[PDB]
Amino acid sequence: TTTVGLICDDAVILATDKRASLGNLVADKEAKKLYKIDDYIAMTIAGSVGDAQAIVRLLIAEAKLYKMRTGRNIPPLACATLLSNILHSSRMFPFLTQIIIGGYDLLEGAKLFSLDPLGGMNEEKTFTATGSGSPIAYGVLEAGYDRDMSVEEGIKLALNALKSAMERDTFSGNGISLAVITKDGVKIFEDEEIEKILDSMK
Amino acid sequence: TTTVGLICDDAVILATDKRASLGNLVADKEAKKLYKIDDYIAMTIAGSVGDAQAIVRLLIAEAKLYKMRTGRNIPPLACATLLSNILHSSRMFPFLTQIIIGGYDLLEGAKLFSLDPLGGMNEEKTFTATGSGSPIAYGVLEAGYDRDMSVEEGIKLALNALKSAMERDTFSGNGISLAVITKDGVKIFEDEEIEKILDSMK
Amino acid sequence: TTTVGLICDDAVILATDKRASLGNLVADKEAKKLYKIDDYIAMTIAGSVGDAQAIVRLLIAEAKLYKMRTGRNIPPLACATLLSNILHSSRMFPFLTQIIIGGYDLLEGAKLFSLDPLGGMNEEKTFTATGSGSPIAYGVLEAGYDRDMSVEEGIKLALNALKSAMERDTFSGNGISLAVITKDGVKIFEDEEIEKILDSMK
Amino acid sequence: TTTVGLICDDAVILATDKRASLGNLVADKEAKKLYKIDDYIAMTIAGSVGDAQAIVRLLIAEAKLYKMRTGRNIPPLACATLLSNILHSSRMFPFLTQIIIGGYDLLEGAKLFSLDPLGGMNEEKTFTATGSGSPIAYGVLEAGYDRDMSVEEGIKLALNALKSAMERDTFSGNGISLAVITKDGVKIFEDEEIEKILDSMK
Amino acid sequence: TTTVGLICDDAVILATDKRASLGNLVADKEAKKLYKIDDYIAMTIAGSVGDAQAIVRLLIAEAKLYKMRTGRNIPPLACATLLSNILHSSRMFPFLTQIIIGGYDLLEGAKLFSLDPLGGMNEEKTFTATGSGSPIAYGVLEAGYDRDMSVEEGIKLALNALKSAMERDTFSGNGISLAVITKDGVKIFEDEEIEKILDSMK
Amino acid sequence: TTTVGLICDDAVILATDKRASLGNLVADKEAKKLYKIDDYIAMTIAGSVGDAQAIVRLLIAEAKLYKMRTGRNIPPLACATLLSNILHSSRMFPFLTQIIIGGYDLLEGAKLFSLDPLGGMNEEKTFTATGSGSPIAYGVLEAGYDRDMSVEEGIKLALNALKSAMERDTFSGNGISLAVITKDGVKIFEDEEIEKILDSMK
Amino acid sequence: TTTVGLICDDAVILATDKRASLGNLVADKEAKKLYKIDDYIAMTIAGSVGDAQAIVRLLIAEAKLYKMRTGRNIPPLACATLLSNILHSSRMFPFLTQIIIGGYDLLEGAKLFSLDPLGGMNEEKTFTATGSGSPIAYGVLEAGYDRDMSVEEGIKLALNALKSAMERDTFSGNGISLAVITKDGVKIFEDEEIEKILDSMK
Amino acid sequence: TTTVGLICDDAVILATDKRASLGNLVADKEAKKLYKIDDYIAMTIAGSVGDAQAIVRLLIAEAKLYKMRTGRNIPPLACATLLSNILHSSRMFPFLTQIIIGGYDLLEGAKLFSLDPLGGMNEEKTFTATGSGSPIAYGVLEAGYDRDMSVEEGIKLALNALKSAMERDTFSGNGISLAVITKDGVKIFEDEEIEKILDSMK
Amino acid sequence: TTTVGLICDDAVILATDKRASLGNLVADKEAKKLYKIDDYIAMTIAGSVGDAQAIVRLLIAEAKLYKMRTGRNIPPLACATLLSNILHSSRMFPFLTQIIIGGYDLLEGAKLFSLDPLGGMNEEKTFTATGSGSPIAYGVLEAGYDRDMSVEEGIKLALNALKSAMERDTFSGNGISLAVITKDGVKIFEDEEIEKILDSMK
Amino acid sequence: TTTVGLICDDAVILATDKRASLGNLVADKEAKKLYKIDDYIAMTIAGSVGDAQAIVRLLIAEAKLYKMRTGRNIPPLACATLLSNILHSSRMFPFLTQIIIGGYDLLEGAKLFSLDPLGGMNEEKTFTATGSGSPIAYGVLEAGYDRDMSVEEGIKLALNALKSAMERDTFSGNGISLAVITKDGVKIFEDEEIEKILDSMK
Repeated sequence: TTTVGLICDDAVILATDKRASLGNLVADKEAKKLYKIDDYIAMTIAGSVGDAQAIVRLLIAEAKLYKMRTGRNIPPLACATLLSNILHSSRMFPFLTQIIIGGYDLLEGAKLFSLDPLGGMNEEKTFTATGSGSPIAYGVLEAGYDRDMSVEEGIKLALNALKSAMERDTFSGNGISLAVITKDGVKIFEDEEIEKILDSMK
Repeated sequence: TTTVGLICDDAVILATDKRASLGNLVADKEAKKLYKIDDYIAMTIAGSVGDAQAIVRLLIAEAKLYKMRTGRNIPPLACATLLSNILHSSRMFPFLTQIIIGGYDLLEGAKLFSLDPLGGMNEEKTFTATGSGSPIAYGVLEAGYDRDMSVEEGIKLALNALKSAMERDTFSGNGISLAVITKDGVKIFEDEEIEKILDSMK
Repeated sequence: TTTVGLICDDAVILATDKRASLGNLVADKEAKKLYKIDDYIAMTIAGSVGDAQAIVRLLIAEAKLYKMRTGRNIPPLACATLLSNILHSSRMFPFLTQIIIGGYDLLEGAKLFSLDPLGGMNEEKTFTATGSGSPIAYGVLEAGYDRDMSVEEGIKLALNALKSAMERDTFSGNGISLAVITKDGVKIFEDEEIEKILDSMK
Repeated sequence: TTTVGLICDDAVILATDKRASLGNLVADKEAKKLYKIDDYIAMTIAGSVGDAQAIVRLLIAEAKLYKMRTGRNIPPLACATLLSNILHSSRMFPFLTQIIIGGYDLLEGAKLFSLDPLGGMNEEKTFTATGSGSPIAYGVLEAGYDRDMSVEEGIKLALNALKSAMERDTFSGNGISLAVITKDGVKIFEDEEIEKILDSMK
Repeated sequence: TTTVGLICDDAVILATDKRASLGNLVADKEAKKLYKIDDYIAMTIAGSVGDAQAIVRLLIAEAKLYKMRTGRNIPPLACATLLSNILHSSRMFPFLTQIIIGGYDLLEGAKLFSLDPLGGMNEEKTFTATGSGSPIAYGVLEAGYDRDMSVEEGIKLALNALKSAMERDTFSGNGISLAVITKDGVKIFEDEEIEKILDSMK
Repeated sequence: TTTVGLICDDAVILATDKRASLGNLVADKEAKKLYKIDDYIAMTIAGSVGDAQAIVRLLIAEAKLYKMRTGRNIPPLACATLLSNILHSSRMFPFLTQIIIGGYDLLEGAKLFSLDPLGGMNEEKTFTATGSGSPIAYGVLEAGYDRDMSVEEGIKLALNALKSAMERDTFSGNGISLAVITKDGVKIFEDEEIEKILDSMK
Repeated sequence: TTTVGLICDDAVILATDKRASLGNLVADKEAKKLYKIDDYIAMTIAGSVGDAQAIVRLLIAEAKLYKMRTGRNIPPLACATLLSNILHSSRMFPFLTQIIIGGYDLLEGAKLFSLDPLGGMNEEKTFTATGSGSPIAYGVLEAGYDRDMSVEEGIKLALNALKSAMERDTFSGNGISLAVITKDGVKIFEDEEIEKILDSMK
Repeated sequence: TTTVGLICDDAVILATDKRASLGNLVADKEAKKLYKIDDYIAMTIAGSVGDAQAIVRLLIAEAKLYKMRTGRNIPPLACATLLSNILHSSRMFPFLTQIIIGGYDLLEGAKLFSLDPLGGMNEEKTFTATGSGSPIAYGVLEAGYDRDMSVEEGIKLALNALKSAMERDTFSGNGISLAVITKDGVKIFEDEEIEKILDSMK
Repeated sequence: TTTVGLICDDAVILATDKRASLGNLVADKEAKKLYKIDDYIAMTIAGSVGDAQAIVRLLIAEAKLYKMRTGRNIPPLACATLLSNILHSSRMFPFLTQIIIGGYDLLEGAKLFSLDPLGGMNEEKTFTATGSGSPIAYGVLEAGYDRDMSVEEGIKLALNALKSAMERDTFSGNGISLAVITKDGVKIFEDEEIEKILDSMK
Repeated sequence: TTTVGLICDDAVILATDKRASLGNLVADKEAKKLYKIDDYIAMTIAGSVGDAQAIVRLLIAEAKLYKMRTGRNIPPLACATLLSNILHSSRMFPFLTQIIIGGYDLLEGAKLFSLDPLGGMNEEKTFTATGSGSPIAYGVLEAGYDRDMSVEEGIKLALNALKSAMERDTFSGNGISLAVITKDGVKIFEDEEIEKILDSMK
């Protein structure tokens, strides 16, 4: 339970922690928290699994539909304003969970949106992160981030948020996943190759 | 969480604080709290995000519709009386959130409306503010407001309220936004330019 | 319930509000909230009446005793750390309440101290206020206060903090009392004269 | 929150306190609490704003309707029994709020009705009041009232209740609105002229 | 439970309500609420009977003692500051009950002191009333009082407060007792004679 | 809230207390607690006003209807068993309120029915009372009643209960009204003539 | 649990109800609730037995002690004020129970006192009663009582209170005990002879 | 409420945030959170003010005491193991509050200590931090620290922990205080010179 | 209440514990916890018997139906994604209980899925387990498992988790049950034969 | 918080995990949980830090004193039954926390004692563990322990428990620490060397 989103020049970087946290017990030694909904968009779930779980499937299906009914791949800032709506439906109700959506706007460029359980949404121009061990990761960014950085200088800083949080949060910190959305697509990093990085790092 | 409205001569001014406040954690370094719904009206959200979030959208439509179904741009003191009703509906229900709406009536001139989560609505003739750190902001105005203080001496005083509150409230105070509605329109100030002012102040 | 304190040049100013408040009812149209313990130090009680009330008597005596036994009028920052200890003796216990002590140190000059019901103490180099109607007062000061504003520009600002709180708090604002401690003494303004100022103001 | 109703010879008097009360804060230096529904009837809310707020609107309508549907301007003692019912409707439900209606029945004359949030209704032959600061106002009336006290000795007495309450109730006491329903119509006093009275008084 | 105090020129007046209130039931058709401790001072008890009850006897003793050990009938403002302490002894403890003491100070003249169960003390320069139905009695005063109202205009106004509350309070209002302390002594009015006034009145 | 009913020979008597009770405050110096539904039957509400209030109207309408659809003035013991059902419909629900109905059944004669808010009903052949201040009234009866005490000895005994309870109950005892149903009709006593009796009494 | 006290010319009467009440069960077909402590004084307990039980014994001794220590049989209005203190001793503590003491003072005549478990005390000049079925008994007295009702018209009025209550209170009403304290002594009525009276009545 | 500590080669660094936090309101624009008790040791308080306030004084005394009674300046890890004890004395009790102490041991060298409100102690060989915004600050350290980072690379890093935490924490971030203890002494940095650093940085 | 699953080369293993635990009493010396739903998949419940019981049935039909409607034996990772759905429907509602599904995908091979009462789902590539005494079982696997192991070293380890749990858990551990799914089928081990193994083990 | 102890041939092994867990945050990357109290006994705390902390010191003292007072190094099972007693003294009191003591008795040999916060104690002949993630460690033991497993096979097992716990427990497992007591002494392993083992392991 720990995610990070940030814009660095061209596109947007997203990373999580493959750690499922069943009270005292470590339940999953590898649990996805990073999903690609559409060819230009993807997201990170934080918090109530079975809840976000559905919120993913109960959404991708609304994307890979809008794409069809009207060509354009659900423009991110539009697909987002669903979630803002989807959640808030369950305000009167019990809903819950965190969420970051990061995808490339057909035209308007890269976009990064943050999302609270109720339905609060904000476009994060700089960087944002969420999770059990968010404020740990946060501190990393708020003092290691510059408007420009790079394609490279992003995914580095990126890990190094998780690197701290993951070893300073009881609940986050088992394995790590990462994908980057850019104009031409979305790359899920197959674990093995991820690792390369912090090796070349410190 | 801190906003401000006041009538000053010609038109009406509004301001917020782009700070989002996830309990202990500062969550958004730039959260919009000031929205224009119609070419002649604008409002300010204080409180429950994803709640006030929807009430915006679930109100803007209603405008850029009334506008259409009947020419006159939803006269402000009518649109307001919608929220008094749009709110009160969820009294039996869990609604909540603050709100200031101001706009230049086709004819009756400038108008400024406070508003509570229940549905209580009041026309403010002078100046009113809302937000976690509002009572701070309040002192400012109620010892810095005259009946007729220029198109300038208002947006000055406006800031200064936030200046205070922002730096004397755990919850408010990260960046600032502002717009002034007047007969001929509604001006969203692009961050950069706001600044000039408190530079030209103290 | 709404007190202020501030250091303007020479010495330090103090101001209360003669308003006692019994839940709904207004109980005292004139309650002293400003007490002078020792010829060079004066203090303001805020909150739990008969609890503060004693902490007064149960202290003045300690002063006009120290003074005697060792000449030197209990230097302020030394009387204060008394309260820090006096209070914190009833930490285990149910003590409670607010308090501002401001005195002229024989030689160290002007001093201003803030105080919480536990024992938390702090020297205010600038200004501080306390009370049910505090964060109103506070908004006035934080944006109407300069390192060096006369003995005049201080008692003015002193009033306009109370002027705000008093008529933007349900609990502050029946009458006002004001005294100023300065090297040679401590003036307890006798109502009538106080009023002279907001007349000569706006 | 503090309203008064009383009968004096000819017709009936109503007066409020333009004071809004967000707990500690004072939220509206100027809030209407006296509404005229029908050309011959007028009412004063006391208590939950947005609840009362609607109950005005969700009633005025039924008035200027019954009026059209059957000539006669909804005779007061009948409109009232609506409320008795309109309220008791949300008995099974969370309704709430006080009220006083006073009107001149086409023929029966002056009438004045007390009203609790449940639906409890009682015609007041003499004088009645209600609101946060009601029992203050009361003492005044119960010892400043005689069967036949002129049109004048009415509205004089009236302010003087509010005069007491507004200045002995943490929650009442900011401004005062007054109107008088009499056979020929319903006079809403525009702030300025009202004051004239306590000038001519003591 | 509803007592009054007020300072009219010469000396000071005190009035009670001989009405005891055992919850639903009216338990005593005649319960003294006004007590003379010392030939120059007198007090009224409000609320917790068997508590105030002790606080009376547990005190008059203290007075007609100090009196002896040192001539000077225990000056009022000094006796009073006993209760300030007496009560606040049992803050740490479960104490409670209201109080008004009023005496003629050997020299300083007339005094009037209010007193809450914690121990909070204040001298009342004008008028002050305590008791289940106090807020009624108040309004009477706050709008029937002038600096210099005759020895007569005093006891007149004194009853008319209790006249009000006694018939607008479920707990007060079964009979009434009055005494006026003046330089030379303290007059307990023997029921029958009291009655006089409200008959020469209206 | 203190009503009485009792069968004295020919017919039946009912009496109330015009005293309304808003918690601490006495809110209505005259509140009708005795209603005549049909020319042969009358009732006395006790307790939840706004609730009983409806229950009178939402009933008389049934009476003067049955009365129409089939001549016979809805027999008492039959309208009674309505209530029994009427009430118990809202058992599943939140209903409440006390009740006594007494009428002259076309043939069966005089009737008297007790009634609790759930739906429990009993024919009282003797006498019965309900009201915040009932049990007092009761004692009067249970030791001032005989099978055959005249139409007179009836309404003498009837006041003298109230006499008691009205000055031994915090909640009852402001004004009194009385009506007697007998074969030929139902007598509402206009206050004035009522009094006549306790004058002729002791 | 139901007792009575009242003054009738010469002396003072006291009556109880031998009925014990273990919640649902009826636990003593015959329990004393009237105790003679001193040759000139007698008292009635209502409420927590084992508590009162003590308060009797832990008092009796104090009388038949003071007696010896100083000739005069503890004057009632003095012994009484013990209790006032004996109770208020366990205010800080969980003491509880009612009481009526009545005796003939060596010189001052007859005396009758009411007593609440806190320590609240009042001389009753007229008539008073207390206990589970007190308010019932009261009604009787409040309308069957006159300043000067014989030695007989007293003890008669007496039973008849109990008569009502004992047959209208779930908790009182099993057998009855009575005694009368008059100058020369205190008479304990042995059940049989008591009886005689209501045989001679109605 | 955000302190940090860390061991960099020679000696040890410590840093706070002069931000006090009365819940919603920011109470102190400059609250000391760093204290030097003895020429060779210094500590930081985080959390319960008036509790740790004491704990400081209530310890300083015992340092500059031990020192005398036996020359040697109270060795750090011996001073520490007082707190461990000075806290756990109030386990049975309501004590509370965080803490770091750090000094240069006579011979053993630089020492740093972590301390929880119970009495939890550990020696921190690397770096540690505490307070409302602690984990934010942590993150910084955990990915920005090396065993042997210059005296300089460590006061750099420290700020930046705070830089972070202070603007990612509703409760931290008003001003910054820093000191460094090393063999020869303890340097408290006077606000102005602190500043130099993040000017020469980013 | 203690199940296990893990993939070993070819296929997948499952095991339970035939113990049901009725609070303090052992209620079932043999309760099935392992269910085959379709010829190529098998699942294990843990926890709320009669809820899961249903979820078995209310599932085996949705299997052997899809199977018919479209040949393909409801592929595992889809069937599962029913349960991720079937559960969450009753998120809003009171649904609960553990679960592990695992069967041979037609083509994709061996699959293993965990599942929580809310409907979170996580494919396990290695091994996982659930139930009152899970973690005990866990510790065994996590330190006795290798990517390959074998068909044999599989079911050997598997028991050996249960051997621990069942003898270190108050709620697990009455007998064991075992089945393996592999491409061609799904063996349910008939008590007797299971045994063999820990005979040929330690 | 996850400790272990098991007897193996000659002597006794212990082990912990240097992980401290301030709720959600990891507060100590290395916190000591394994303590030597006497040259022949060693112990391991688990759980409540500053309490246990104390129970160590407030114990080691009692060791090396008995030592001196009477030569024989406090024999373990006697030492132990201190703690059974030292604990329970504060059952009446809030004590708490886990514990295992392990020492070579002068003659009887090797001893291993488990201990609960109330004071229960059991010597373990085989193996026992404790701390938040204890049972995980447990399952490793109960299935990897033989009566006679060398000095080596023990400490190998030992870590191996920890290996699971630490890697399946939210609150255990930041680094590890180890010590073996044996006739001639007590080896506290200094991190670096420990490591060697799981290198020569799997």
